[PDB]
Amino acid sequence: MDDQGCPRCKTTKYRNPSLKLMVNVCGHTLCESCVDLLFVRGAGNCPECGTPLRKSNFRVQLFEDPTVDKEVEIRKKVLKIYNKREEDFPSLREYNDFLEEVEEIVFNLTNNVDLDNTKKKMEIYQKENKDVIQKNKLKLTREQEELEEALEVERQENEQRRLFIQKEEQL
Amino acid sequence: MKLNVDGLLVYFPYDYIYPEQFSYMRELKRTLDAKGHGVLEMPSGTGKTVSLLALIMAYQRAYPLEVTKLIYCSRTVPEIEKVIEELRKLLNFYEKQEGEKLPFLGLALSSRKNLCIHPEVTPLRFGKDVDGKCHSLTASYVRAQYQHDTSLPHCRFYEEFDAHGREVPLPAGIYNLDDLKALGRRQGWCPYFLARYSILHANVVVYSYHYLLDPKIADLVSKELARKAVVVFDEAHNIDNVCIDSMSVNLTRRTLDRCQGNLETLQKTVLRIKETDEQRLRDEYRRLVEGANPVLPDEVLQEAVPGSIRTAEHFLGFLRRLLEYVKWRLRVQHVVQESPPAFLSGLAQRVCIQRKPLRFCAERLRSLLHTLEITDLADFSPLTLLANFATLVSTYAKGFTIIIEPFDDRTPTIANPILHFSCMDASLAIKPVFERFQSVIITSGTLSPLDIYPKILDFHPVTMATFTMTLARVCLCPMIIGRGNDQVAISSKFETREDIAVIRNYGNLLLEMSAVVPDGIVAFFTSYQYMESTVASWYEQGILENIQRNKLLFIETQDGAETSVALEKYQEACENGRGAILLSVARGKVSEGIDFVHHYGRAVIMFGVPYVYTQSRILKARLEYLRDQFQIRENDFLTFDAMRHAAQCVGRAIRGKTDYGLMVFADKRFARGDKRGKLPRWIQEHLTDANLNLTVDEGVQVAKYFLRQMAQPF
Ligand code: SF4
Ligand SMILES: [Zn+2]
Ligand SMILES: [Zn+2]
Repeated sequence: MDDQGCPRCKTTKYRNPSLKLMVNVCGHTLCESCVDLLFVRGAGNCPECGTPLRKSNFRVQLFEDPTVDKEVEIRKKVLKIYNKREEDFPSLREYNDFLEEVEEIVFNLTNNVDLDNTKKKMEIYQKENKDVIQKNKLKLTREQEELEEALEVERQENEQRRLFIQKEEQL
Repeated sequence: MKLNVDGLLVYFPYDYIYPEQFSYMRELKRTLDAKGHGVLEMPSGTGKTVSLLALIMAYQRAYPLEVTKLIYCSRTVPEIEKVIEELRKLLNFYEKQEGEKLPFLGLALSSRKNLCIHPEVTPLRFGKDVDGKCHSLTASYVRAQYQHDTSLPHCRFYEEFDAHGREVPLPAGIYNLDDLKALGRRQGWCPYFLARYSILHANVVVYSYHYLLDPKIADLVSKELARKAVVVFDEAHNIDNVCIDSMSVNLTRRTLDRCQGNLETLQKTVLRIKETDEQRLRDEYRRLVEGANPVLPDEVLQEAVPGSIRTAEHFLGFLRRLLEYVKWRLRVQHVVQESPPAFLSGLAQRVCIQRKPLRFCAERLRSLLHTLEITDLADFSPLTLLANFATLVSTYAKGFTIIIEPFDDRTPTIANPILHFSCMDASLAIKPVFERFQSVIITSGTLSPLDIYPKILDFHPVTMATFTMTLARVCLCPMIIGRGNDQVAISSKFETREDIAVIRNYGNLLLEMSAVVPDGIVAFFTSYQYMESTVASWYEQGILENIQRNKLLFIETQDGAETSVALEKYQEACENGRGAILLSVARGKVSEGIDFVHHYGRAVIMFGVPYVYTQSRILKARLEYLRDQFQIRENDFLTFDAMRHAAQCVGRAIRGKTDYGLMVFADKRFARGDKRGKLPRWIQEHLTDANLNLTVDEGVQVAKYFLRQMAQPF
């Protein structure tokens, strides 16, 4: 919302900040009033670049920095790969070496051509999915579930503490 | 004067000691013999330092192996200067008694800003600026370039110190800060680094808390060398607040914008470095793979690996992501939100920033920023603050909390929101001191009752004794006035604050007390806004003009320059027969910094019990967490915070040399048993039921009579 305005229609960005960026394969600071303008003609084409889009390639995002928008979306996609837990590797260096390669992949995708990254990702898809990728999908789902359970346990304990001290006072 | 203490024989410079001094020395010797941390209170502002220092020196002589050295800390450098003066006098006395020099060293540490000899940094007074300039001059890059001896300003003092002081340490002696500056000038060495090295072999070292509490700078000079040392904190009743401040980090919108600009400059500098010199500075990557100071204490700090951030670009992107998350989280407009662990979890989920890589953020910032050969760290200081916050949050949140304030107090609508990371318990940050050092003595004056302190700070005290000053004459005659001439309650309650009758009672009491009291009087209010309201009411009425006629009136303001000018004029007014009435705030920095002595602040007036506003959400976390853990009632802790502050701001008049003076508290709340009980023992025992709730007129009459009694000689 801190951006000066859209490259084309920098108006709404001044009147109100309600508009949120729209991510695309192009990687852009697109705005809803401008998304309508893209829908009317082209229907999934970047105005200046002209990059084709299958179905408008539009998804909501909330950060004034377009570079952060693209980086966060690319990282979201990448996290689906190389999600194996650290303890799977006993080697000290290998704990974060693969994370280094992951972030290098992210930076490569942000600016440089993604053809090599896609070919490499196909290679990692075939070799790792056989066993480890689906296993770590399961384990990360388990840890998400148990963290939501633990936060609800914390909030049950806080509600019980509030209501029991109220019943202390009234009793 | 050699005192045959029960433990041993202890020298003493002055001729006579009061029985309270005997009690202090015996209790202190008991604690040292037990070799266990403890806390004790002594009334006198001065005299306690000499007794403590003499006992510690004698104990060191008797059992040198038991205690390696003494680490005596004081609130402020102007105060610690008086301590070094006392130590110098004691050493001169002992040296005269022995007839020869002994291998004893005593020194005081202080900031490079306070003491330094470089003309370039001399004109600048801002501490971050001095730190950055000194880092630039002493940089490893500058040292290597000095080896080349190219045409460039190089700070010769550090180089000469490295050449000479490394080989030869200072034999012995006592050096004040000012005298150490002269020694550094004469020897072409650093008064700072020379003392830093002497810490390795020094019998006595004195420096303020922020040199011994904050893990960033405290640890480096408080390394494990002093495994068994007598660490002592003087007048450290406000130790919890400073220990919390050593951890709390405040993030603001302006600071975040400055961080973003600094980060842009960092990126540009990285590009320039890549195009100019790349391989030599890339060797940093190799040493990083092998594996401003960190805020993580000894055991909490970790150095396994930097993490996923292994290159300049990767680290820069990580900081960009975290800064964007903080920016948005702060921009959100809503009620105050608290989230110690939920903040970390939400950060990791929303922006994909794992806590383990986030942990080493500040350390990797230090290393990478060093690689960049920046001009100075002053420009990038906001980024380092944000990095310290980023590493701290990922380090721990069990006894912490992140508070967000989209709207600031005293402003219906302001575009400068603030994110606080205020701590809740000081035990977390003060644990290393207690654990590392065999025994710590928290010697304090005006101490609110000791029982609370073990609860707030997790330690097992050895002795719990309150020492009462005993003199042939009643130096202090405190009183509490709750009933005015109208026989109306004068409590300064929030709902009763607006009461014009109560304000009038305060004004009339001040008028009469200024009429009778001799030159020099200080009145402490509860807040700036309350003080201004009372002053305005008195101005609308004729009371204020009469007070002005009777005696000069000075007022305190938030601005330090005006505060200093007003206090400077107040001192001259006290010296002259005009007199002065200094209105100030209990929480004001002036109240804690200033010390009142004979013919200074003769009658200390306390207008209302000092209570912090019940809306500041930081205190809500700090207080409800104490209720949940350590089991302290909210009202108990609130009244403790009021009584400790009042004792701090009212205990100055009895500084030393047996200078008479009266402490009047114009609030019926102090008459309550709980307030009296929590009041320090020495004041309370002097206080009696006869004068507990004197009317305004009766208090004035008894004050006049007591001043008559104290006027005559011994
Ligand atoms: S190296 Fe020594 S003399 Fe030079 S600026 Fe730093 S403290 Fe001052
Ligand atoms: Zn637009
Ligand atoms: Zn485009």
